[PDB]
Amino acid sequence: GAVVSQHPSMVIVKSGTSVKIECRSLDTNIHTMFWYRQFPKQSLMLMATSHQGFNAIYEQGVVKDKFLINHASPTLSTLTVTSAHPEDSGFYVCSALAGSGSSTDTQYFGPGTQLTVL
Amino acid sequence: GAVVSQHPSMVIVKSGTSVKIECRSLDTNIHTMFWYRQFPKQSLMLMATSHQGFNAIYEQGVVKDKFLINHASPTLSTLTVTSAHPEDSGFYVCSALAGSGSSTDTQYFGPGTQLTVL
Amino acid sequence: DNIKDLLDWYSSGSDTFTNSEVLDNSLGSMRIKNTDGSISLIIFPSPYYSPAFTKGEKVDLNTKRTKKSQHTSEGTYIHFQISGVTNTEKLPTPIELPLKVKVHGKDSPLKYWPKFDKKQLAISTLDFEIRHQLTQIHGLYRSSDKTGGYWKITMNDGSTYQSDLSKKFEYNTEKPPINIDEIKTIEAEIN
Amino acid sequence: STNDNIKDLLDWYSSGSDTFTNSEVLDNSLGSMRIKNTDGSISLIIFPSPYYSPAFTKGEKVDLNTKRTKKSQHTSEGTYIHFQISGVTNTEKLPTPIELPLKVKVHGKDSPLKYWPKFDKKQLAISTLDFEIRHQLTQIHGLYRSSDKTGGYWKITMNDGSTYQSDLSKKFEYNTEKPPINIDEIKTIEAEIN
Repeated sequence: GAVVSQHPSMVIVKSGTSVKIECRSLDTNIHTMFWYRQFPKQSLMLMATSHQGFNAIYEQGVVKDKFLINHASPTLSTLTVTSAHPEDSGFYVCSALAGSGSSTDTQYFGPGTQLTVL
Repeated sequence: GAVVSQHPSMVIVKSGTSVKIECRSLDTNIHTMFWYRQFPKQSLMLMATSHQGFNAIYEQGVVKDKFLINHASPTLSTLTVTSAHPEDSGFYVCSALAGSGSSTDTQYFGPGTQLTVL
Repeated sequence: DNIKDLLDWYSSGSDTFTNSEVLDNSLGSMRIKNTDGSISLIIFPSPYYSPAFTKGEKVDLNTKRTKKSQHTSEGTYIHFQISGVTNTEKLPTPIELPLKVKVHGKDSPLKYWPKFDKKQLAISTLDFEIRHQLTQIHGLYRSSDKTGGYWKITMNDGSTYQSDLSKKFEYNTEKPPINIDEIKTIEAEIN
Repeated sequence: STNDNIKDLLDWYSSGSDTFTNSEVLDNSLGSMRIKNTDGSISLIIFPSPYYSPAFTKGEKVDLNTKRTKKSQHTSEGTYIHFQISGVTNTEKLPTPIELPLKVKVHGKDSPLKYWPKFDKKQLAISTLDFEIRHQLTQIHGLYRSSDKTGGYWKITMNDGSTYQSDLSKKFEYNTEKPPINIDEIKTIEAEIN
């Protein structure tokens, strides 16, 4: 009841490129996927929350065109970091929650994906 | 005089997944992008030649379904290895030539991409 | 108050499609088929902006959703959007629209202010793009000293448009898309 | 000899192919269909067979598993156009991808398959079955790559005993192609290279 996958598990790209990273969940309902960004030597931080048929709602410091979120199919959410810069290097982790509740409602995490930008 | 990039430079992924590798060129012609594979300890071999407007033509041992090539524009050839198994891990390199030549024409290589399948 | 509604609207993502096909166009409504090949049902409440694009013409979208996009039997993913339809005229290369921000009377350097490759953008789109820059980098709606202000465009010909930051874009007031290469300055002040 | 059927058969069958799902029919009129794909691509597709002649009308959704008859071209509007031949079917899917029962022989000996794909459509065109079978044969089993292997046949048998056969020494007869079949009803596929 809710496993969440990610793809790739690590990618190394050149400056200025755009990198597409994936969050998968087989079963079943899932009304929100969240995306999180951990910098090296730093904390895991919410970047955005994507409600199921809406555009994602971005946290402070995150811009939609720099970290584009596409919740294309109901089980697949993609994040793409565009115009990649070394400072975007980090672990990117998604996570799902199961409706409805709020608040006092469990979050299932992906395994995470390492981006390194040269 | 045709700098061909590849994207990404390295990617580590999980078994059964599919993995998109890009081949970019700035200018401006290019009728043919070539895809090559190198397994550990082995030669850099040709797996497909792609003439723009046609489906890629595949060498012995390489099937369209496991290595899908999309060459819409002369900027972008993409190779996608589908159902990734550990034995697909290797180094993937594209190259690009323009007019006229054949055959003793000049072939410009991408910087290659490292695929690891876990 | 309504400042949280403003935040979720402007701090959120947007839809951008290139080269979609019109199948229906009336008063303040368009049914557009995108290249994915989703359906977009887009309303145009402003009498001063009803795209004249006819069935089969190509259009670009830079729109926000009015509610939940719908379902799938065939994987077809119907969107319910508002404004933001333009022509497909592209610029030779992407340009950065000149935008300067001030809070509170002090310069606030830009970050991830993107470039655009299109000749025209809807005024609603410039709004939600300017404000998104503002909500994401400059504290708009996120702090109590940062709830209002303005943004203001100035065209090469002296024309100015100004939008009050403390109120939502008035979509029923909206005029036709402008050539963004004709924009001289954009200024934004959260004060 | 010079003017060789082969290297022509090898470049057709060793080549990739176009697969689109949930394309839409723009038109069907003079033995050809005009079709919109879901990557902002368009397809003009010919059907030269009196026995396979799609009845899909404007607006209906179709699946494409097809081959290119000549170079595709860009336009403006600004879209890619393809020129293909047959392999337009309904969009009815199988709940799970299935492997079609192919057995190959090379030199009278069972030849293990590799990268033989699974299918999730109820229907495939016989031409489609054909370029899939031959692609498996050209890429894994040496068909058209040494004089050794330049002929042979493939034979598909349904559950009800009706059969489809094609000689590998020849090109697929598009002009006399029969209608698509329910691939879940295929009993065996046998290929032999001689």
